[PDB]
Order: sequence, then C-alpha cells, then structure tokens
Amino acid sequence: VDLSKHPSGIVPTLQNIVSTVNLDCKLDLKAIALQARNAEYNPKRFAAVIMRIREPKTTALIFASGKMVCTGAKSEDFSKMAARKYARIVQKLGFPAKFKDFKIQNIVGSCDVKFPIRLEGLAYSHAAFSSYEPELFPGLIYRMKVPKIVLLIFVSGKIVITGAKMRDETYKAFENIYPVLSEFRKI
Amino acid sequence: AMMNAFKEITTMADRINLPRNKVDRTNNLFRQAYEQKSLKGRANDAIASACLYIACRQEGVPRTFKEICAVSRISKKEIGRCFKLILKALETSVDLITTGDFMSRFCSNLCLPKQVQMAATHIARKAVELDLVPGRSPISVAAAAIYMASQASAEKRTQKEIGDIAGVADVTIRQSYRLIYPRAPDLFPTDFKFDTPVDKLPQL
DNA sequence: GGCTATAAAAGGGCTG
DNA sequence: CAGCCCTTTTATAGCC
Repeated sequence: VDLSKHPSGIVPTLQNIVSTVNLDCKLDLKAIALQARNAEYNPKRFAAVIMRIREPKTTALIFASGKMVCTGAKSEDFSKMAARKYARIVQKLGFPAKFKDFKIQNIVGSCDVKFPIRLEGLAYSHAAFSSYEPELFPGLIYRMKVPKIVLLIFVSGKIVITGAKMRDETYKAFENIYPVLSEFRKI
Repeated sequence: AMMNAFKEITTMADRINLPRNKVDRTNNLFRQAYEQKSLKGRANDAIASACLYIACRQEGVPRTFKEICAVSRISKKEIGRCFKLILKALETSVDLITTGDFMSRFCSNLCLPKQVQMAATHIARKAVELDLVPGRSPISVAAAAIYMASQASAEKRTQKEIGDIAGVADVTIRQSYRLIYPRAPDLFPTDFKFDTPVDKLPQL
C-alpha cells in the first residue's frame, strides 16, 4: 500500500471514469449508425450514437457536434485510450476527427472497510453531512466537506465514493471519512 | 400558489386524520419554502406534501412516505426528493424513525389490542437491540414483529394484512420475520400471554 | 430482472 | 425560461 498516503491501509479501487472529448468534426449520426455496427442509434430515445468497444470495455455517446463522452473505463488513462479508439473509429468512417479538449469529469470508486457500520450513530453524529432514510435508499449518503465528493456508506463496510475529477480527491475523501467509519464500527 | 397550496394541505391533513399541530406546522414550513425557497420547478403541492411529511416527523409522530402519498398524487419519489431538498434549504433535519414509531398506528388500523401492540413493540426493540435484522428498513422490522406478536396471540393478522397497513410487502415481512423467528423466545415480553406458543409460531 | 440513490458530461425536451 | 428531466457507466444494497 503506502501508509504515508493511504493511512487507512485501504486504497479505493476505481470503478468507472467519465470523460468527455470534442472531435471537432460535425458528425452524421444517421451515417455513423448505418456502418458503425458496434454503435446503436435511436433518434427516438437518445439523440447520440451509443457505440461500445471491447477493451477497454467502455461506452460512448456521440453527438452531431463532435462532442463524445466516454464512460465505463476503469481508469483515466484507459478512459483516455478508449476515447482515442472512438475517434479513430469515427475517423475510419470518413470524419475530420480531432482529439480536442479531452477531460476527466467524474471518478467513481469503491471500497470495503471490512467491518459493519452503525449507520444511525454516524447519521446522527454527522447530521450536517449525512442523509439516512432506509425508506428511500439503504445507504447513508454522506456529502463530504472537502473534497466535494459524495460517499455512500452502507452497514457492511462497502463504501462508494463519487464526484471526483482527480483520483486523489477520491483518496482524500476516504481517508477523511475512515476514522469516522472506524469510530462507528458495529460493537 | 401559496394560499391554494394550503387549500390542498388541509385536504391532505384531513384525509389521514391530522389535528391542528402538524397541519399548521406544514403551512409554516411551506411558507418558508417560498421565502427561503430554491424549490424552483417543483410541484407546489409536492413542496406541500414533503412539508406535510417533514412536519409529522418533527412533531414526533411520523407516517411512512407511502402514507402521505396515499393522500397526495405526487409520487413517493418527489416527496422523497423535495423532502431532502427542503431539509437542506431550511438548514434543518429530523430524528430517524424507529420500530416503535408506527406501532401505535399500524396496530390500530390492524385492529389489535394493547396486548399485541406492546409485545410487537418489545419484540421489534429487542430485534434491533439483538442486531437480528442488520440492514432492514424499520418499517419492515416493525411489520415483522407485529406478525410475530399477533400470531402468538388470538387476534392474528396475516402478512397480507400486516403488509397492507404497514405499507410493505409480504415477501419483505417474511424476510425480516424469518430473521427474528430464531430468537422468538428472547424477543417476547416475558409476561406475554400466548394463544399459540413459540414452538408453534409459523417458521415462515 | 425492476425500482430507489450518488456523481459526471453531452444536447433536446418539457415546464412551473 | 431557469430547472429539472432523458441517456450511459459504476460501485453498492433493500424492497417489489
């Protein structure tokens, strides 16, 4: 691990990265639909071709403006990589693909404290940051001060930390909340 | 928008039998979610419902989301959503909701005696005290406990009868019930009666 | 399976 | 006519 950086001794495993990239070229979704084959375009529900590729297992939403969105990648670089492969596809279809403006927009990651948690004590103690309605969702939606990431503590110890643009914010969240989780460990 | 909103609030209140207290407080909440609003495109009677939800609970007497909805039209979703929005807006929060919170009402609609109520209420607390039902919704636990209690008395009610009033589903009630059944003995009151004894309670 | 919940981008849609 | 919603991903999990 690296107790200097992950004092908890647990390092959140990244689970889904969402990045956007602007191809510049105005796309013909109608066209792109007809030959892509790994795509899926339905003007009906969603106004964007939905193409997917094996390795890295990602999914892209492509709009007739050049703007693409890559989701599913389990890593930035991988999100980036796949985003290139999409452009090269659009490119190999007859379009002026340009990899302008690529950016990481959200890093979803998960974790396991390995001990059950007394959510109510946490929901009660961090009133300002927690929302725990078993009636609406079985998780305690915690909203961290800094960084501005949302965690979703559960009774089992599994954590889910969303909202990060930089994988390190993800780490800064967990280490922040870990000694709160430990305090409310189930007896 | 506001006055006519209160027109409906009262209608809501009445249908589910709410006295002046929460019925007034819900208007006071609603008037504020107009001043200290930020509830923009939200239904005015969604802001209302949620208010007559955050109200019942602040009065120490809450009813399930399903209960408000069944006097509302605005989905459980929206009342769940504007509810969250409203607490944040107004910088306020509530108290959690527990086993012995719906026991009074659930039992009255179920038409059971004080005997059954008390035991269900003691079972549910020990179910939790004994951590027998880890991540179960308190409503579920309660409806479960109410089934153990009642089934061990004369005045019994079925899972479809309990589920129907608790606002849960037999499947779900079965889930918690079966989780607490193995501790049935340690869960009852002690001085509990017993038209049917524990060794006889439905295993489920 | 489905629903509910969290974050995030894209452009059009429906609207209080 | 600012504001949410649709669509796609992912971890997680109780209720239907």
